This record gives sequence, C-alpha cells and structure tokens, in this order.
Amino acid sequence: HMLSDEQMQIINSLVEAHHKTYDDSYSDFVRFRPPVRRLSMLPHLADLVSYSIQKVIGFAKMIPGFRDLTAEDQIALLKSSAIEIIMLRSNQSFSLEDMSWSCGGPDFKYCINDVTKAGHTLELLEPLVKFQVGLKKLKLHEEEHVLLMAICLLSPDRPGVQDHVRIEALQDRLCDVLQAYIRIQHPGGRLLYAKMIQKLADLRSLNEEHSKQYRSLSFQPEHSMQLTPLVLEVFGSEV
Amino acid sequence: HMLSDEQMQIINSLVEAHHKTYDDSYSDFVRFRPPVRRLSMLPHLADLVSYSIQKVIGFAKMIPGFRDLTAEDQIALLKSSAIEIIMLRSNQSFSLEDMSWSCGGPDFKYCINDVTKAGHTLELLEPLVKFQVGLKKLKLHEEEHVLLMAICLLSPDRPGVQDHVRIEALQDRLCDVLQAYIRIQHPGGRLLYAKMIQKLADLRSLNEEHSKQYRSLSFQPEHSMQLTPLVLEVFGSEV
Amino acid sequence: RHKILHRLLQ
Amino acid sequence: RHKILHRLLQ
Ligand SMILES: C=C1/C(=C\C=C2/CCC[C@]3(C)[C@@H]([C@H](CCCC(C)(C)O)[C@H]4C[C@@H]4CCC(C)(C)O)CC[C@@H]23)C[C@@H](O)C[C@@H]1O
Ligand SMILES: C=C1/C(=C\C=C2/CCC[C@]3(C)[C@@H]([C@H](CCCC(C)(C)O)[C@H]4C[C@@H]4CCC(C)(C)O)CC[C@@H]23)C[C@@H](O)C[C@@H]1O
Repeated sequence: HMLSDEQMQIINSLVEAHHKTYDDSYSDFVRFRPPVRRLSMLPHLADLVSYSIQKVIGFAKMIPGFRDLTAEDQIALLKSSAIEIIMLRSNQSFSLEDMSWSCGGPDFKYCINDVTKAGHTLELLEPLVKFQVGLKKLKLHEEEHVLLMAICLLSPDRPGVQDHVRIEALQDRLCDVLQAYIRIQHPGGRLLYAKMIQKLADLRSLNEEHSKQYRSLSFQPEHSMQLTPLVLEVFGSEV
Repeated sequence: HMLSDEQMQIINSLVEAHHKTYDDSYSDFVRFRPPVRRLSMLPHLADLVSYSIQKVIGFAKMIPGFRDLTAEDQIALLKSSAIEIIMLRSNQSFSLEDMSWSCGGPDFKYCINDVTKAGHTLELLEPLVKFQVGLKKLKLHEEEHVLLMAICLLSPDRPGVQDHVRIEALQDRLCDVLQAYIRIQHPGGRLLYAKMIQKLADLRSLNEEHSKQYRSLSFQPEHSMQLTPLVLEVFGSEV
Repeated sequence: RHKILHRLLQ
Repeated sequence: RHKILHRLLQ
C-alpha cells in the first residue's frame, strides 16, 4: 500500500525529464517554417515533428535503464515508437472544446483540415482524434502520463530490437510502477491501468497507418524534400 | 555589327527564364525559417540556399540546349555550379552602400556577421565580399548578367560531366552571344567581356572554399540536421 | 541516388 | 547510417 524508494525515484526522473523536454508555452514554434492554410501545411508540420523527435530523444535518454542499452537498440526503439510518443505527448495540447491541438493563436491551433494539407486524408485522420479524446478523458496524472510514454518507448516488440529480454525487463518494472502508483495514489482508478494498456494497442494501429501514409510521402521526392534530415532518418527504413 | 536572330532568341530565353526565377521583392523569404542573430543563422540560410537551388534548376532547364543533355550531365553541372550561380544571382540584392544583401528590413538584410553564424569565418568571408563589389562595379545589363549565369553553368570543366565536348559546344555559343552583345549593344564595354571571364575564375576559388567549409558542416550531424534534403543532395558527393 | 534532382529536372 | 540519431544520443 506504499510506493518504494526506487519506484519514487523512477517517478521523479520521468517527471523531471518530461518537464525538461515539454514546453507548455510552445514558444519555439515561431522558429518553425510558418503554417500555410498542394500539401500546404507540410513544411510546418515537418518542422513540428522534427522538433518533437529531439524532445522525445531527450526524454528517452533520461528513462532509467535506457542509456545502458546498446546504441543499436536505442535507435531501434526510437525509430519504431517515435510517432507513438509524439501522439501521446500531443495530448497535453489537445483541447476537447475545439477538438484540435491549441498551441497558439490562429497559427499554431492544429485542427483536422490542417493535417489534410500534409498528405493525410479526413478518413484516416479519424482514429487519431478518437484516440486523443479517449486519452483526454482518462484525466491522467503527470506521473501516469509520463509513465505511459516510457512504457510505450520500452516495448520489446519493435522491429529491430536485439536484447528484447532486457527491454522487456525494463518495461515490466515501469508497468509495476504505474500499477502501484494508480493503486495507492489515484482515487477511483480501479480500471485506469487496463485502459492505459488499451491505448497502447491503439497506438500500434495508428503507428501502422502513419507508416503507410509516410511511405507515400517519402516516395514522392517533391514532398520528401519538404521533410527534415531528422524526420527522414527516424522514419526511414535504412537500418 | 548586328545580332543574329538566333542570338536574339537565346537572349530572349535567358532574360525570360531569369524573370521567371528571381523575385526582386523577396516575398517568399517569410516562408523560410526565421533568422536569429552556435551557428544561429544556419537554418535561415539553409532554407535560403535550398530555395535558390530550386530557382537555379528552373533557370537551367530554360537554358537552350540544357534539356537535351542527359540527366546525368544535368545533375553533374548543377551540383558543381550551384553555389557559383547562387553567388552570381545574389549580386542583384547586394548593396554597395551597406556592403550587405538587402532582401528586406532588419530580418532579410544579410551582412558579414550573419554568415559567421552559419559556420563561416570572417577571414574566409573576405573574397565573397570583394567578388560582389567588383561584380557590382561592372554595372552589367540583365542580358550580360543572365548570359554570365548560363555560361557559368555550362562549364565543361566540372567533376562529373561526360559529354564535355557538347557542353563546351553549348558554352562557346553563349560566349559568342555575350561578346557580340557587349560589342554592339554596350557602349564603353571594350574590356567588359574579359572582366566577366575573370569573375568566372574567381567563382572557382570561392566554390572550392565553400566546398571545404561545407564538408565541415556536413560532417557534424548536429549541424547537417539543420540543412534541407535538397542542400544535402546537391552539395553531397554521392554521385 | 539524386532523387530530388531527378524530380526537379521534370 | 543513422548519423544524426547516433549524435543526438550523446
Ligand atoms: C507534436 C506535438 C503536437 C501536436 C501533434 C500533432 C498535431 C499535428 C499533426 C500531428 C503532428 C500528427 C501527424 C502529422 C504528419 C507527420 C508526417 C508529416 C511526418 O507524416 C499525422 C500522422 C498523424 C495522422 C493520423 C494517421 C492518419 C492515422 O496517420 C501526429 C501528432 C499530431 C503539439 C504539442 O503538443 C507538442 C507535441 O510534441
Ligand atoms: C541566395 C541569394 C541571396 C543571397 C546570397 C548570399 C547571402 C547570404 C550568404 C550566402 C547564401 C553565401 C553562403 C552561405 C552558406 C551556405 C551553406 C550554409 C550551404 O554552406 C556562404 C558560403 C559563402 C561564403 C564564402 C566562402 C567563405 C568563401 O565560402 C553564398 C551566397 C550568399 C539573396 C537573393 O539575392 C537571392 C539569391 O538567390
């Protein structure tokens, strides 16, 4: 009925890491290519994703145990889960009132038709919105939110990983922390952990849909030239 | 003492091509990553060069005879001369009064210390400025300016070209047009053609200095990630 | 490779 | 390759 010292330190490290890598003011966005509303929004969103990947990488290197993995496994986990971590962390900006990502005034408020001007269709954009709504309804504590990101990144079931035994070992330790935290520090969360694991499976399908929409983008040189070097390297298949 | 019909058509095509690929208002620059004044200006200048490369490519495809070359020779000529054409066309924006490239108000006025915040040193920046001043003093007509760009691009002496015989053939035809135009349409230009050929040799040395400064940039991944896909492809050596 | 250049050259 | 990722991972 009480969190251990080690489980607390793991929680302290993740919350600090997330605070070190997420700006609730979104003030770096003026540094991106400005949004325009023929894939009109692609340059801005590419800069947005490239920026978030650097933040996910910063967050990952502070997950306990991650830096002990080989550089190969770190890359393997980063490449496969990068888009899933981005969809998870974007929930902090998602607003239920306007059903969009409100990162600013008119410019940085990202609604559905804006992602359309980036190679995606209204139809395939549907499960992303539903995922964000259901995730928003869980009203996760920062600890639960940050623990879910770390668990997602440390999935042993990624194409590329080698020491899946030890990545699974690290992920289960984090899953133990989340279960204990929910049980002893979240009132009325009797089914929350199960629901969070459900969102992870949803991210897998959203990940696969992005994978295919991205192969279209990266195969058209006039669109892939709009991407950034980091995006092409993280979402490329040149392992 | 009179321009031929063919020499006029070659002049008409180049002036139209340059007018189709150079904006004297520089209004697309708000679409670049904004300038900031640790290689602070690099993202803006990278977007600037990437944009100019697309314009040089557009200009090149309208040079008479260029489209008849193989795609290999076109790439070979583009990759070797891209930075030289950029330095030539930038002279239209270079102002002698402030010794800078005045493409806007405070933001898009590019002085010496701004290029320093892009991996270049004050010392190596010297021949670029002297080149621009001497080029500005020639007071070239648009025809002479646009003819010099086409002659530069069609140099048979580039690493990579194959049918150097026919690229040399195209370049000499353009050199004939420039000599004839200067002789019959430019008063007091008795030595202008010789001076323009001198500027071409100067571009070769500026090109080699950029080549080495760029290898430094492209070998540091934290800097090369700031570049664009087009820049890395044009200035890369993966032929 | 030169995929972008090939594309930009129409 | 993965030069950027290797660099960003310190
Ligand atoms: C990124 C963040 C923020 C907001 C995050 C958004 C809103 C904007 C659109 C983003 C960035 C989506 C991408 C964009 C395209 C990606 C490239 C061009 C590489 O294909 C679409 C594929 C997903 C659509 C679903 C589908 C069809 C099934 O694939 C993922 C997260 C979204 C803002 C702030 O909260 C910080 C946070 O880091
Ligand atoms: C580009 C244009 C304009 C202006 C053009 C400028 C002013 C800004 C700086 C630019 C763009 C210089 C580059 C920049 C860095 C390139 C990357 C990052 C790839 O290394 C420096 C290497 C040259 C320094 C000399 C040296 C040391 C010997 O290498 C070339 C032309 C310059 C504005 C307008 O006129 C349109 C025109 O298209």
